Formats: sequence, C-alpha cells, structure tokens
Amino acid sequence: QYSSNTQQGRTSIVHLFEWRWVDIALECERYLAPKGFGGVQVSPPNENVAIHNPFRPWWERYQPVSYKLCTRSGNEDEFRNMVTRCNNVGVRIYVDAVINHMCGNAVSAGTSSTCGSYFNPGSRDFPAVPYSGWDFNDGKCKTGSGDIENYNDATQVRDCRLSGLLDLALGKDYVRSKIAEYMNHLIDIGVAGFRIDASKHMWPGDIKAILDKLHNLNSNWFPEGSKPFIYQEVIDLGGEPIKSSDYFGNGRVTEFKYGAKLGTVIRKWNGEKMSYLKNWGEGWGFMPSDRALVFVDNHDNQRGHSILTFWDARLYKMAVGFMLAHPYGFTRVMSSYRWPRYFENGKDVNDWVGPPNDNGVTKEVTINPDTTCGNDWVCEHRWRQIRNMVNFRNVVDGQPFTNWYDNGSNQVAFGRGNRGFIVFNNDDWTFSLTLQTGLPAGTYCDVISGDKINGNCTGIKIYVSDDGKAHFSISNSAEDPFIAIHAESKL
Ligand SMILES: [Ca+2]
Ligand SMILES: [Cl-]
Repeated sequence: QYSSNTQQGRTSIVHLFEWRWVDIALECERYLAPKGFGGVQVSPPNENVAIHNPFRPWWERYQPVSYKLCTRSGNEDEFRNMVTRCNNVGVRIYVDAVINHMCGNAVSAGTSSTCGSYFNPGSRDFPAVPYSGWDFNDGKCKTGSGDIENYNDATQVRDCRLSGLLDLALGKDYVRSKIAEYMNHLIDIGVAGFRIDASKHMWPGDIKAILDKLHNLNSNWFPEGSKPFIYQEVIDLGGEPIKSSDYFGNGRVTEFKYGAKLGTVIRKWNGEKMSYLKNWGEGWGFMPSDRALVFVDNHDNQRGHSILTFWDARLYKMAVGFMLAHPYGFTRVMSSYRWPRYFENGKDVNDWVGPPNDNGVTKEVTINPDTTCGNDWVCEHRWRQIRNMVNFRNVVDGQPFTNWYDNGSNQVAFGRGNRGFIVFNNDDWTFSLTLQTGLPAGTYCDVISGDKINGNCTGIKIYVSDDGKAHFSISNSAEDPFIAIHAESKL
C-alpha cells in the first residue's frame, strides 16, 4: 500500500479537481504522459446527491447515494475509457474513495442523485447499494445529537455523524464487503490506488478489514503482487487523541502540517522565514517521509485562509517549487477551477460554488494555444514553473538533500545530489551570489524562466564552473524569484 505504482521515473500525482473523465483521458495523452506526471487523483467517481440549493456545490460529491460510477464527471463507460487510456500512456488514476458515510441525514428522499437512483436518508434507505438502517452507526453512536460533538473523544469521532453525514457501520462484514465490491470494481478497471476520504472518522482496523478484501492491481498494467497505493485523509496538527501514525499500517497519510507551515513561512508570517526551512521534514515535527502525502493546498483548504493557492500565484509557485525540489514526502500538485470568490469579511460566501458549468453541466476543459486552459479551469499543473518542477523532481529522484545555503533571512538554496539545484529569493532585496551547486560543470537552462529546446535555452542560462560553483542573480522584484537547474536542463 506504500508504493505509488507509477511508471518508472514519475514522482507526482495531480488532483484534476472536478474534471470530466473524457477531459482527463485527453489530458493523460496530450500532456501528463509527455510531461512526466505520475498520475491523477480524480473526484469521487460514484453516484452522489444532486444538491440544488445551493446550486450544485462541489461538496455534493462527498455525499454518496450509491456505488454506480455515474457522476457529473461521466458515466461508467467514460470512466473505464479514461482509466484505460491513461494506463496505456503510463499515467495512473487514483480514486477519491468516499466510504465513511452516505449523504446528509436531512437530505430529502427521492431521486435527486447523479444517476437517478432513489434514496431515503430519513429511513436510511439506499436501495441502489443496497444499504438499510441496519448498515449505519445510529445505534452505536452515544452523543445526544447523533453527530460528532467533541474531537477529544476518539470513539464518537469514529462512530458518530460528521456534520450529520449518515455514518456507515464499517464494523459489519456486509458493509465492509459492499465497499470492497466498489473498490474492486475500480481496481479491475485499472485504478492504481485510493485517496481514502475522511479516514480520521473510521477505525484504522475497519479500514484494514476493507483493504484486506481487495484484489491485486490489474495484471495487464501492473506486476504480479501489486497492491493499491493508499493515502488516507487525516488532518492532524497535533493535540488530538487521534494521530496520523494510527493509520500507518494501512498506507500513506496526508500531512496537513506541510502546507500549513510552508504557507506561513513563504508569507513570512508569525516570525517565520525561509532560512528556517533548512531542517524541513521530520525536523519540523512532520511524520516520517515514507508515509507522508504532501501538498501546498488541497480542494478543501484552498477555500480558506493562510494556505497558499493559485490566487496567490507568485508565492504559490515558489511554495510548490520548494515542495517539488525537496525530497520529503510524496507530492501532490493541485489543479483548480476559478470561482467568483466573494468575501463578506473573512468569509468567502461563494466557497461552495461547483465547477464551471452550463446549468449544472460541467464545462469541458479547453486548451489555449499558449498551453493555458479556458472555461475558468486554472490548470496550475500546466503553469511552466510548476510543470518544469514536476520534471525536476523526477530527474533528481533518490538524490539526497545537500548544499544548503541561507542568508539568515529569506534567501536560500539547496541541491539534490549531483542532479539538481534550486535557489530562492523571498527577501526585499536582490540575491546576487556565487553558490556551490553540486553539479558537473556546464551551461544549464533555468527551467523556471524557460526551457531547453534544440541545444539552447529559451530563458536564463546558468554557468557552473569546474568547481561546481555558479553565480545567481534574482531581483526581489522578479515575477518568479527562483531558479532551478538539473542534469537534463544542461546543454
Ligand atoms: Ca465513521
Ligand atoms: Cl486530501
């Protein structure tokens, strides 16, 4: 469960949040494959509640109605078509598995669902599964409201309703089996692994019993003995009875401390500065590198404060660049859509808005001639600075963090063995200095500013001498105040 199962030489996953299956399939072929992306985290592919007030919020996909592969992203045929096409070009698919719960207990009964299946939350009836009252934790939960009231009580956090979401009885073999049936459907289609949604709200042991029932990965694409990559969503900033380490037996765990702290540092808030990043990783109190699933932002937290997002493009690129260059963790890059972020004083009242759509029909991703995307899809994963750092990470895979430099403030640099070097200026003055890069002598294309094409560079050239040293000059007024070079950007 700890192996990503990506094709040899690919180290990142991208979240194509709310993208349709046909667009992901195309993206695998035209972009993700040639640009070295390891795989795609897809939005939940199972049937969910169609919520019409507010109008089709992104969060309706976190309220299951059944396990039919039938959503606004597409139907089963489209999902299967995507998985096959992506696997055929060496790009994996990872499914956001929503298995802790079905929908909100107050949602009206009917067929307001993405595949039209009937369901009745009040009577606990989901006949498309099927599940009935006996399959929820109503009787097991001990809180007066039936919902989670206190995170200091690990028991209720697991057995009670998260914000009223009907809580599945994962202690029961029937329920475990129905979830495994769904995940096995996905595995056989060709899925390489799962983001396990709301893992904190499930007993580590119940997750295990579910994973125990899964098939090995599809033997047309994966070697014998291959198991689904597992990364569990657990927000653990400390101070709670439930810890990320409680889930290590099942697979990787999201390290939410990662983006939170990085955001703080790059914004230079709370006294933080980039020079402090010299011991980034376990030195900052993070979980073991071999268990961490890292990211600067995710689909939930890019909607709140502090976290760096595409809205903060300049600092965001820097944060993502640092993440992709640093050996800690397994990296996930975000890809978003733009929504009319309207604030009512520290409150984005439009943080619920779903993907770009025509009367609820998700819009296709259009590609502009300059490689950006239209229809309000942000496509951060296509931004040159990020796309090139995704490749940097592949190029330097396995090389140790070395050659750290800092000016005691916010000008820092470091290398990855003899294969890559990166330099950042987040201070309010110019960074002009000769640094030891650890790289072989030569002329290297800076892949932040440009690209190596046909024996020359479109952007900045860095000259590494025989002793491995090179001069770097980065103005604080630079749009992208960082430079990155690697073995494959050498002329
Ligand atoms: Ca639960
Ligand atoms: Cl996540």
